[PDB]
Amino acid sequence: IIHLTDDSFDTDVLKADGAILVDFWAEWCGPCKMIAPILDEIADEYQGKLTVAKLNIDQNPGTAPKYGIRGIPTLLLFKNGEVAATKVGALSKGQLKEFLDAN
Amino acid sequence: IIHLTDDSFDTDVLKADGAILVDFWAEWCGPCKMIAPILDEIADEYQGKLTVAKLNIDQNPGTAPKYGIRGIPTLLLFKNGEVAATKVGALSKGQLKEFLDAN
Amino acid sequence: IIHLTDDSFDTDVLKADGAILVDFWAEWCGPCKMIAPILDEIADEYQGKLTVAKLNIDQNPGTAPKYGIRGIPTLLLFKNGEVAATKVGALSKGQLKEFLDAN
Amino acid sequence: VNNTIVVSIGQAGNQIAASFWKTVCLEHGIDPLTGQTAPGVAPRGNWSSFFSKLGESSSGSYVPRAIMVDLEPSVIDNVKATSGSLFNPANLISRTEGAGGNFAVGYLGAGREVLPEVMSRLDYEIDKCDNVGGIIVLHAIGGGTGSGFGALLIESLKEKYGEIPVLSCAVLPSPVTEPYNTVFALNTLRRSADACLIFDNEALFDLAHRKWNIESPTVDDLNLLITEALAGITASMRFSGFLTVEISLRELLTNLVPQPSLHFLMCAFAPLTPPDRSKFEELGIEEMIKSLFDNGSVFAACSPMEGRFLSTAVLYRGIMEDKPLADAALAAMREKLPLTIPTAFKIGYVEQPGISHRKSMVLLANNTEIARVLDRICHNFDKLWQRKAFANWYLNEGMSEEQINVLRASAQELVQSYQVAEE
Amino acid sequence: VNNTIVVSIGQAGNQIAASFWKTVCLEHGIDPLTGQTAPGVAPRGNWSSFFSKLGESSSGSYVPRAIMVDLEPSVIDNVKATSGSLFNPANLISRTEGAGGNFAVGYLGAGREVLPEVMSRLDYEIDKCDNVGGIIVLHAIGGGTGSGFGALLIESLKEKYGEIPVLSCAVLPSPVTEPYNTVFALNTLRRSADACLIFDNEALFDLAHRKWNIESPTVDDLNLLITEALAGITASMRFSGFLTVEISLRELLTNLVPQPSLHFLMCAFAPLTPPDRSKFEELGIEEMIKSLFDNGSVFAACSPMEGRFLSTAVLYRGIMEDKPLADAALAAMREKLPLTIPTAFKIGYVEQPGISHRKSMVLLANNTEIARVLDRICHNFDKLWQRKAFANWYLNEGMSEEQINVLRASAQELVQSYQVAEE
Amino acid sequence: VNNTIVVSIGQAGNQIAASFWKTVCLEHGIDPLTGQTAPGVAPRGNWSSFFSKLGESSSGSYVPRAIMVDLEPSVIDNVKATSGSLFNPANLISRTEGAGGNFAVGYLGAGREVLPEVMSRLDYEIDKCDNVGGIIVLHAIGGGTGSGFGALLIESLKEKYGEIPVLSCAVLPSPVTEPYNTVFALNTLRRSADACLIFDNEALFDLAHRKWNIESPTVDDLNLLITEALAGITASMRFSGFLTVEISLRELLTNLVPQPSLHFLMCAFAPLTPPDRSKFEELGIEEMIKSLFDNGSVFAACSPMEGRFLSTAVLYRGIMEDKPLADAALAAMREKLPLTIPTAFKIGYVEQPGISHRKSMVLLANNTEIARVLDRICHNFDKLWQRKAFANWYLNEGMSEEQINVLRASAQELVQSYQVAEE
Ligand SMILES: Nc1nc2c(ncn2[C@@H]2O[C@H](COP(=O)(O)OP(=O)(O)OP(=O)(O)O)[C@@H](O)[C@H]2O)c(=O)[nH]1
Ligand SMILES: Nc1nc2c(ncn2[C@@H]2O[C@H](COP(=O)(O)OP(=O)(O)OP(=O)(O)O)[C@@H](O)[C@H]2O)c(=O)[nH]1
Ligand SMILES: Nc1nc2c(ncn2[C@@H]2O[C@H](COP(=O)(O)OP(=O)(O)OP(=O)(O)O)[C@@H](O)[C@H]2O)c(=O)[nH]1
Repeated sequence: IIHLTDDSFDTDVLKADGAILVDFWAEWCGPCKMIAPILDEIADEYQGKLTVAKLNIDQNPGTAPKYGIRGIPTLLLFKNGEVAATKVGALSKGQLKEFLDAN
Repeated sequence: IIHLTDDSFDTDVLKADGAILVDFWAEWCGPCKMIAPILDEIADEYQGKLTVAKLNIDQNPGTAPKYGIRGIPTLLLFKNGEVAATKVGALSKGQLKEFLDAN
Repeated sequence: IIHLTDDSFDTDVLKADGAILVDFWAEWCGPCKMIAPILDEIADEYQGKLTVAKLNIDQNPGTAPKYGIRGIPTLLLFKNGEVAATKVGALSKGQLKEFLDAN
Repeated sequence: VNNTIVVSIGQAGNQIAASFWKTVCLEHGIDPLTGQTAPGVAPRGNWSSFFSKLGESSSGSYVPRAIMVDLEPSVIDNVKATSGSLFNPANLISRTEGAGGNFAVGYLGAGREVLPEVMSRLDYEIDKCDNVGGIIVLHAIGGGTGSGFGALLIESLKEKYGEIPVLSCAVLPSPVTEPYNTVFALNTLRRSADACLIFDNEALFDLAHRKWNIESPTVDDLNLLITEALAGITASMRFSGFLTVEISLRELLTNLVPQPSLHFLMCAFAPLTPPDRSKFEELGIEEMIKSLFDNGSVFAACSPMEGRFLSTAVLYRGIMEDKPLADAALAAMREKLPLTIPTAFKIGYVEQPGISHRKSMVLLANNTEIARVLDRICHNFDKLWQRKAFANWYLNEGMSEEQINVLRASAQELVQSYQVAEE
Repeated sequence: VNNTIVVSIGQAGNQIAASFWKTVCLEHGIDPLTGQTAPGVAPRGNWSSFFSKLGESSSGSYVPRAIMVDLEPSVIDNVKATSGSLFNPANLISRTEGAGGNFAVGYLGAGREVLPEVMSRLDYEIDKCDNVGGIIVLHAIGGGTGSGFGALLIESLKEKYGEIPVLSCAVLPSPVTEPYNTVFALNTLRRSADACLIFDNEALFDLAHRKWNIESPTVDDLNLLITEALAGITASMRFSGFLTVEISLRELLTNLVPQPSLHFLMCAFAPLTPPDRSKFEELGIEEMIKSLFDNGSVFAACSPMEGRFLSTAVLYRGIMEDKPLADAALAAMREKLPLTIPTAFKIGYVEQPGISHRKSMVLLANNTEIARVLDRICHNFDKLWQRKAFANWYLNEGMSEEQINVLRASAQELVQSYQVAEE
Repeated sequence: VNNTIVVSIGQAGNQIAASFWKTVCLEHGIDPLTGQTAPGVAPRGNWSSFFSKLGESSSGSYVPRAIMVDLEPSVIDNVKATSGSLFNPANLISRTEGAGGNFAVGYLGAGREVLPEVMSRLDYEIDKCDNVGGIIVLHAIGGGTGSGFGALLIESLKEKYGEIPVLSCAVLPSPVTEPYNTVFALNTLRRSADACLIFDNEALFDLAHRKWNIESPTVDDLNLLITEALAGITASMRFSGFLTVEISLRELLTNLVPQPSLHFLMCAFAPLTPPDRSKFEELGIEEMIKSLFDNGSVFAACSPMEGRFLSTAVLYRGIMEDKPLADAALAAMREKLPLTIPTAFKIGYVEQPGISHRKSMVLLANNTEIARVLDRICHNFDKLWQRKAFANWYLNEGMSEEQINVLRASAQELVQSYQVAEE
């Protein structure tokens, strides 16, 4: 489980080798808590293939506005320093996979 | 597309060799207009096997009463000078075929 | 069709060799009449395998209370002098069989 | 589109035939007393399978592809009395004597005399078919016409036409010389019929008494049961539609008969609800399918579940309220059946209901418990033949003593075939 | 996940190709003028089957795995004018002359000159595939580029790559030298294509006039019909989902082609409702399935029901309102079809609707009535060749008189194959 | 109706056995502390498959067809403490020493001493069966009793009874001498078991921690997962009904095992919802089926989707809200699975739900990724055997050094079998 700050985003996400999934979230977001246990399973089954990161938008208000986030939870797939795909809202552990499989 | 009058019915329909389907109809009949494009397709797919005729009951009020027509549209199948079968009301291009296939 | 009294229960049901099905019933019971024609079919198809008996609880009030009957119709399966299984209420001729097949 | 000719022989045959044709007319909207339809209207369904058209549409007629043969004239006289101008008068053939319950009279005696006329009517019916798909022979085998001439005609049919499927629907006597005639007829039904569907009078009697409350059931009651089953089996051949699974007699027997030596069939029907309540009381799909496969529903005094199924067809018709449920149920039955020889499990569907039930089913099975019905018969035959009961009846009629031993042995060869299929 | 490359040759080919790619972009949410998606979003579905990704996600692009070849430059110029930065400019190959409706120019003349460039682009596309599952060749065979170079390139494709499935989608001329070019192309389509799906311009014309009320139908109208069918056939390869039955070109042709000598296919589509009403007027499943199997719905001027089906696939996509009904209907069709050579009846389902219908179906069939379409062609060829109409056109171009007899005989060998399959 | 005997060996085996029998009692309405039912009532379902009746209905009892064997007495003592008068006291066999985690003690030492008693109880149970359909052996193979005596008894079972199907359900250790015992047991499970279903403790641990939030999972937690799967697999054998697809152990293994050399199975369960919410939170069919086929749901530390399926059974039970949806889903899975050796895809349905879920599914698969689990084991064995870690433990106990090489090679022959099946 990788926690991020605004200061660490550059190195952790953008300068990163290999694919990375970022969960922009908050404590006061019902649906965000819903997928917290789901995201842990993917951190196992996509070992080496993916790294899973989290950014809490309350304590780090600087990053989300840069990416045009419309709400939370927002899953962002990064490859180099680039957004590959986007998932908005809480979802099944199965729809998440089909999303990861194709990109 | 064969148009009929009361005067032409005898030769065109009754003295006719081979099977013939007559559509008694009117302009002020919703359902009659519904099957006008349908009847054209059958005029193609049943070449030699059938001839398709139309009689507008307003301008030719003399014929329908002779055949006990209860309303429009009425499809009448003739072989010699005889009514083989009867279809009342607008229908699918498929139900029309199953009707033509059996008789 | 075997009718029983309180006096005949001992010999007919309890001292009996082989399996026996007892229908506790009444005339004023709707559902009891419902299965009267059903019970006749089983008396045929389970020849030797089963004997089918009836006890009318109005004219023989002594027996049902001994077996903890909660209502009618009640089917009781006896083997020796022992209740093998219990069916309460009117049922299909098919559910009755699956009940008889298993016990 | 396939044509079927129905030939009925003897009392039972013709009385059943009359009931069958009346029902089929009603299903197709054909006037059962005149062969006509209302002015301008054609019959429903694929009417030409069982009917031919005579003349113009005005004064014309729809004529059952039917031939009725008897020696005694009472039954065919009755048909003429009750059926207006439905039949072709040339197709109702009778003589004067009955066969007096003597198979040999029908096969060798008076039966041989009627054959050229009957065969000539077959010729005419056959040739006036676009494509003949089968011949159904309706008869009882406990008497002497249905059995003797039934035997004679099926043999004759197969020699002259060969390839045409011939199905016998044969009524069996219920526990007189009936056991003798049954056994003699069985030989031909074994060797020459492409298939034989039995209707066991013993079972029919019970069902009518049991399920229907008839203290003294008549032959009319028994014929109701047969007629429903016949209507239901023939529905695949007589209707078409978006969901209607069209099935020929050819395709049906192909699926029901795994070897030529195992071609005896039994059938069950559902609902067996009394006609008294027919449309007011309905079974759901569950109870209906359940009943269809119940030992108490088969038109044979025996228990198909205690034997083995060689093959099976479920022929459904009418309303389908819940197709996922029916498929789930049939799949479950398919995995529950005692099996042998590899099996078939065919499902047919016809949209058109019959005239008495919103939905109904016929189960046809090739099952080894038919051996029981047949065994019952042979035990009665042996009981009389051991002491030569009415033996002179048949001896003085052209059969030889040793040749009836051959036919008792022939039927035994068929009863052993089904016993071997079980183990 | 399988990759497909689509090669389009000549006027018809490329105009259809452009319409196909625009539709596929719209299905996947890819901007059809730029190959881009909205900021941050990926395309829907399995986009990589028909597209490759160029560069980063910011300024990057999704590029049709497409090559377009012509001799005359007008059509490819038009593609450049209407399609922004969608295509790889290196994959749009043209010259200067047209082939003047001369097959021999495309196969032996100017066509041979374009081949190394076209083949080199194929190399590049092939190698940049994770797993290549097939090549689709889009072309008309009445002209000289699609026919000649189409013939040349399929032959070339099979020699160099061998195992890769190659499907031809070939447009046939409607009743000039068109009958000559068709026949010459057919030889290669018979011997070298793994399968060939015909699109009969005669049928397309009729459907557009009849079903859609277009007095003077244009090629744009005809291409709508083709595009829908192509989108629909390729949907099994371009989408995934909980209910989506994924089917490769390999699996599809395997099921549709029972012998290498019988690999010509026809197709039907439903609904053929006019675009005018497309979303406002819907057919129910009943009418839709009914229509799909109707003689008036096939993209071939002939009647599949009067012939025999060797094989069949029904490819459904979009909303499924009533799956028990659709299964009941398809089962009924399956038992109604005239059959041969053992048959296959495959059913595919894709959740994703196309862009114009909430639900749609494509029927692909290997049916013997394709012989009729082919017969029509050969009769026209023979009518000109009997009197050597434009014969010098082809003689002065490298073909010999006896070798075109070989190709007329070659096509005859294919027409006799399908006639033999019927009886 | 088929009878099953369940033999449980060692700690894990017996603790799982106790949990299994308690659950099965509850499913059948049998008092799990006394073997009794309420006054007058019979158990639900086909109880006689797994239970026999003792005596009259008044003071009588329903007795698990069960035998429990251990060397150490703690676990069987605990069973006696928690299970009233459920078991036959004569069927709970123990001694005094544990096998100290030594396979050789169980196979050659103290194990040989217990065998005549255990075999004699098998005799008695077998003979009191109307028709014995299989024996299930419940055991862990990381210790010395389950592994050693488990090996001894399966071998013994097959020599004496031959034709009776024997299924092993074997628990594998999670990454001491466990790798040694596993490998030694595997030989017998390879050669003598008709099939072996693995339960990988590593996967069970993860699921309990992951899906259920248990920081420190206990063996009780792991046994819940196993018990559900065992209840679910045995439901086809323990119930009947209008829609219930009855399936014997024979029929099941026949469909799951394509060759005797490939008889190792894995299983998945759904829903894996935490017991905490079990009846309050339900999955729909979609999510449920989706989950069933997910890599994170298998009771094996590996990924079935990255390997190939040789065979598959989906065993559904309980409420069916939407059968068209479930059939559509399973059909889609069937076309999505990586395949080899021809495959089977069997679907079972049982009406009766288990005690904790309104509907549940078990997936049994013969899949080649079982090689990964097995590989993990062999790498640990080799890591110890390369340096002869606890080798004297086994050498001083009757095994010879070269004969354990044979067993390491034997297991390698099985791991190569599944690797060959993949490519
Ligand atoms: N189910 C049914 N059975 C019948 C019917 N009529 C007669 N039977 C039975 O058929 C057997 C007698 O055969 P029949 O058909 O009456 O004799 P036949 O060949 O027509 O005439 P003869 O040779 O002259 O006696 C007996 O078992 C009767 O019980 C009937 O209408 N329905
Ligand atoms: N359905 C359809 N048919 C077309 C289209 N364009 C041309 N055709 C038909 O295709 C045939 C002519 O083939 P073309 O593709 O135009 O000729 P070409 O090989 O591309 O070019 P040249 O060899 O230079 O003549 C004729 O039968 C036309 O009716 C189109 O866009 N759609
Ligand atoms: N899933 C599960 N695993 C268990 C359970 N009990 C023990 N194990 C595992 O089983 C393995 C040890 O095998 P045991 O059955 O305990 O040993 P044994 O043959 O019974 O007894 P000894 O030979 O005397 O040691 C280890 O991998 C344990 O983690 C249990 O209740 N459930």
